[PDB]
Amino acid sequence: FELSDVKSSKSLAEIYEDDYTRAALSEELQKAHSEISELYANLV
Amino acid sequence: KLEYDEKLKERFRHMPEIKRISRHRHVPQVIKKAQEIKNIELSSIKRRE
Amino acid sequence: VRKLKHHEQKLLKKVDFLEWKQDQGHRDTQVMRTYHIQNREDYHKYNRICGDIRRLANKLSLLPPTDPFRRKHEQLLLDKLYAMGVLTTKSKISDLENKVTVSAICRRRLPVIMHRLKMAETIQDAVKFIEQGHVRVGPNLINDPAYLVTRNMEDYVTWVDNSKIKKTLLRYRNQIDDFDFS
Amino acid sequence: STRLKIVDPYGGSDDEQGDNVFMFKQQDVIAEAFAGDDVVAEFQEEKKRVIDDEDDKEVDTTLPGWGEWAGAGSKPKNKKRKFIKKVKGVVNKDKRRDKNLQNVIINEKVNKKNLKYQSSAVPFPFENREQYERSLRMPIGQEWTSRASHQELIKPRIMTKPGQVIDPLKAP
Amino acid sequence: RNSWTKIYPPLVEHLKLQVRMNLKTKSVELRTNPKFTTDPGALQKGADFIKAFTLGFDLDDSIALLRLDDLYIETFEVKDVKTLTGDHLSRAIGRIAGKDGKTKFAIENATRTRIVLADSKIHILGGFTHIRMARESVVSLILGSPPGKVYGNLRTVASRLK
Amino acid sequence: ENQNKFERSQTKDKKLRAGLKKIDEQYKKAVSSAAATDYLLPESNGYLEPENELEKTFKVQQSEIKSSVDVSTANKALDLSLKEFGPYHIKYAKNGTHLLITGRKGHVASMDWRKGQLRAELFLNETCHSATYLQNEQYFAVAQKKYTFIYDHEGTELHRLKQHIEARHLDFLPYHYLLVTAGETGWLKYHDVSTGQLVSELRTKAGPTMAMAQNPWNAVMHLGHSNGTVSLWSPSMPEPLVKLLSARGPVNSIAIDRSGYYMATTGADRSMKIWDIRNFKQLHSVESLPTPGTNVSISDTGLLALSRGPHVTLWKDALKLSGDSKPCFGSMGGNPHRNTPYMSHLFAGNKVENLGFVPFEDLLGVGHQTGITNLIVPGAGEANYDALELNPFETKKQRQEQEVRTLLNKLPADTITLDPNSIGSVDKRSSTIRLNAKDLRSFLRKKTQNVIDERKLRVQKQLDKEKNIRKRDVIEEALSRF
Amino acid sequence: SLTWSQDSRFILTTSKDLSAKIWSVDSEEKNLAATTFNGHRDYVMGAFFSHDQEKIYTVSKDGAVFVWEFTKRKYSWRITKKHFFYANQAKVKCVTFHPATRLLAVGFTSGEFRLYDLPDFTLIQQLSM
Repeated sequence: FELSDVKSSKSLAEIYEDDYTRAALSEELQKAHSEISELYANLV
Repeated sequence: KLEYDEKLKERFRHMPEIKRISRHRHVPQVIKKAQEIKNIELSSIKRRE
Repeated sequence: VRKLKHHEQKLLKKVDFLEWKQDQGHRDTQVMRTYHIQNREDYHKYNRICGDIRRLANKLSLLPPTDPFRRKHEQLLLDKLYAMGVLTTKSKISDLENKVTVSAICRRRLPVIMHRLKMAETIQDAVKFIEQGHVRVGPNLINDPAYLVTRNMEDYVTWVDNSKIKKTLLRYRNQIDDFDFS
Repeated sequence: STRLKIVDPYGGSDDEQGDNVFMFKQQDVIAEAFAGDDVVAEFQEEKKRVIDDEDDKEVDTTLPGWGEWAGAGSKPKNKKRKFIKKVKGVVNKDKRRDKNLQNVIINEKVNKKNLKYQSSAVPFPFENREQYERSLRMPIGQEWTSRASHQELIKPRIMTKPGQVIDPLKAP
Repeated sequence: RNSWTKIYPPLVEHLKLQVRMNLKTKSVELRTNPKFTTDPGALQKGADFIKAFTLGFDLDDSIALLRLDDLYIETFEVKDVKTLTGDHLSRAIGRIAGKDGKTKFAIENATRTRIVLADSKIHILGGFTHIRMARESVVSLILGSPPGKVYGNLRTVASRLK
Repeated sequence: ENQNKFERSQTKDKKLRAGLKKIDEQYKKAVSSAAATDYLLPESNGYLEPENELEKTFKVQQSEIKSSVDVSTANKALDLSLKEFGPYHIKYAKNGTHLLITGRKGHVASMDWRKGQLRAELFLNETCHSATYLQNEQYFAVAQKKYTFIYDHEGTELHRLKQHIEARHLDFLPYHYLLVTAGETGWLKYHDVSTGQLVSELRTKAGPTMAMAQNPWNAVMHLGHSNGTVSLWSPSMPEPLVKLLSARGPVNSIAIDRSGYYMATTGADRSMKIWDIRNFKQLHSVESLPTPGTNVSISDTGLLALSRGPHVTLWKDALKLSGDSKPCFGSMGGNPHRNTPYMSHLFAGNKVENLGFVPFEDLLGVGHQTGITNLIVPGAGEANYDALELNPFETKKQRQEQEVRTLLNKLPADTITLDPNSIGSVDKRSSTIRLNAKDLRSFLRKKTQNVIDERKLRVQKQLDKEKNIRKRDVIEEALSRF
Repeated sequence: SLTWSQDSRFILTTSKDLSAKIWSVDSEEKNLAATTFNGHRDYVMGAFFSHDQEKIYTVSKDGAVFVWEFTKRKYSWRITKKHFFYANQAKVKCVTFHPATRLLAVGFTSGEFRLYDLPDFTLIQQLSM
């Protein structure tokens, strides 16, 4: 766990709304894989 | 040239950036600090007045 | 303009016409003027290589060091950079930040590989030879003097058959076996 | 006009050289324009939007539930005049220069960067802006005034002799 | 007064009741209208909404109490445990707030709840067992523990949360 | 007699009354002794007069005017006809010495023209839209395919521009050393050519810029869109400084007098407008011209020139405030109260691409499909240049001297308003009667700072409350005072 | 681009200059319509007749569709209806308009194409390549 030190920009209703809507490993890491793939292809 | 640009400085001495270039010196630190505290004393006594 | 005096340089110590802060300070034209690259805007390519490999190097290193995607793209990047031959020893992993520079990425060029192979006196006529089109690498002739001979092609960058320089080399050695054309 | 004249080997079957050029030039088929967007309407709309972004923008941000049982019916007796404050807009409506002119939209938002080139208050000798503008209304460099008038407009008020003693005056 | 424009439409047009801001005794009174207001607990939910807002949580937090009605609001004091003379009380509230609110925001993002704290009385709103988790972490921290240890304890409680 | 050209548009204190009398007397004396210089002006301007009634001024062509003109001007009347690159385009330098021509195929030539000194020719293989000099012969910019280039005086490519994503309208603000670009994307950007810095990137938000001119008098840039809007801009505000509704549809050309007062503007709906600028009044319209005139330019004397593709039409003195100098096209009904074309030339089958008046000689250069042609026009050049700024007889020494002086007197980029006489005033806080004051533990530190702040707030509130306090039936009369 | 009329009498020439011009094929009837529809913001990249050749659509770069019609205020060629494509940053890259079934196919510059039943301007089908 990371224990996010910032306040938020949400509410408890938005927290429980994301918990209601969530109900494919990590999307930021998927975006990182995609951008490093594009940059490696440009380099080659 | 010297009298012409001196007359230009005299005519434009109220513009703010050439005022803040023509004004400042390297006043020694003793005189600067003591004039600063004299200025805050005079502002305080004007407030009480 | 006119090698301004003291009282004019102090008023304008900022203006300069022939170089601005978009060419990274005469670097492109300086290294092109010393290293014979004929097509323009190629130190953009050289320094973009030497900055881009470190860019995606840190972009690959800040990834969490457990996933096999990291090992895959690390090994592909290192072996791709080794197979063209700017890295001599492939075992270097994270210290590609400091060594692969202009002086190494231009060391794969066919003029300096020619001069280190002692096929020419200097670069000044090595570019003349490989622009006249006397020098093949592998089976096919190569004419552009910005070619990077790779690792697996440095062994076979030799003169063509039926050329004046190959003829005069074999004449001076006096071994001109004239059955196979020269 | 359009189409006018090419006589190639492959082009211009008719339309040969008319060196007489009299009583045979009465076609005059003038092309006409179109009603593209009626841009007078677009210009009046942009002028109206800028005028609406003007005129001190006065806001009726009344007390929305204070005292008088707001919400869900119960329209009470009092008319809501509680907060009719006006923000200080840029120009009033009758002090712009677009009310007189036609099809001209100027916009007079003041420049934070050209704050820097005017004095904040008036100077000490010239007591108001009319005397200060009438003071600096005329330039003195040689690109805008003559040689004799320029050498009169520059000289110091105390023109001193260069290298000898200045005695106190003793005239009467 | 600065949040009154966002308070009353979830008290009038979303939720069906009507409001008055009484300047007589400086209070807020809420009626329910018999003609068209549904939801016979909406009066109590809107009352607890403005109660949380005037108690000290922010208005989006109070809207989060208004919607999703199963979030309650516990309150306790510093003075009940260890009796906390005033210097130690300053140590206590500074220790709970951390530096730039960072320990309080850590408890906030960890235990899926939101707290506010006055000079001697703190309030936690959320779901009930998350209230209990935040309350035991707060009372351990106000007994006085290393913040690294309470960070590790909140890592374990966040693992219970997942 | 001439003081309108040289004009520059009750008190208590006695010394200030005398000082005001001294300064406006010095104003009057300096204006009169500046107006008495055109007696010493070196030569007089040129003219072709009708001197009859049948001898109209526009039944005169290049053959007879080149016959009865000087040999030096007749040999200035060049024709650098080139055919293997496309429809050419003109820009003379700021002084009338060097010429810069541009073909739409790839050709850019910067060259002397009164001397046969071609000093920078360069072919390319991309469509070069327009080009203009920067300050000298030395640096000249070309608005190429998708990057603007600037070039040294022999032809070495000095700089590609990383910005200016494309460009088709590009010129120079001379005293500020500014290069102004407007492209087919909705942009207008300023790049200083001394420091190299970009200055501003003004998003136009009005479609592609169809035409552009420069005001010389206050260095505002005059865009003209496809809305019929003529907007005027400067890098102070990101919004357009003013807008105008000149024509309907798009406006293909716009041209400013060198005194900044008059604007000619020709649209695509067969329409021309004449505008005042300093009052923004539409002076007079011109309809009924047969084809939409693609390029208009304006002389240094008020002698404007429409360019309708095959035709070029020059009107003399069509910028007055009257209804008589409206530029018409034919004298009908025996009406000497019109304004016919002062002269006109009709090229063969090639559409004229752009105009440009030569600065300090009597000739109008026009560029078209097959190349260049200059037209001898007697009144359309300012005769008497002023040698402290522009000089058609430069040397290397004085060229470098003017370079270093203008680089020392580079006006900063903020100083271009709608009216450049407005940098001496007070800043809209005038007070004509000026009130000159004569006639009116870190928690604990933060907590004490909040205490002192709250006390300052309460003292401020009490002083304002005291200021407001200082500046402001029978039975109840008996039942008062309780 | 060019488009032909159904009969061989009129062509619509759409250009990078913002005019879309209608040009007649023979000079004997040139006085019918040599007009120049302006109005689009940036480049007009198509111009098509309808089936009954009384309506002329013109489609722009930014995504405007203009319906020119010969109605009143002699009286000539006003713009009776304007449609918008509302792609975010995908300008119009190619167009065609089959008139016999009123089908307008528009492919944008981001691999997308939409296609419309034009006189009501309903989106029949939208996808991306």
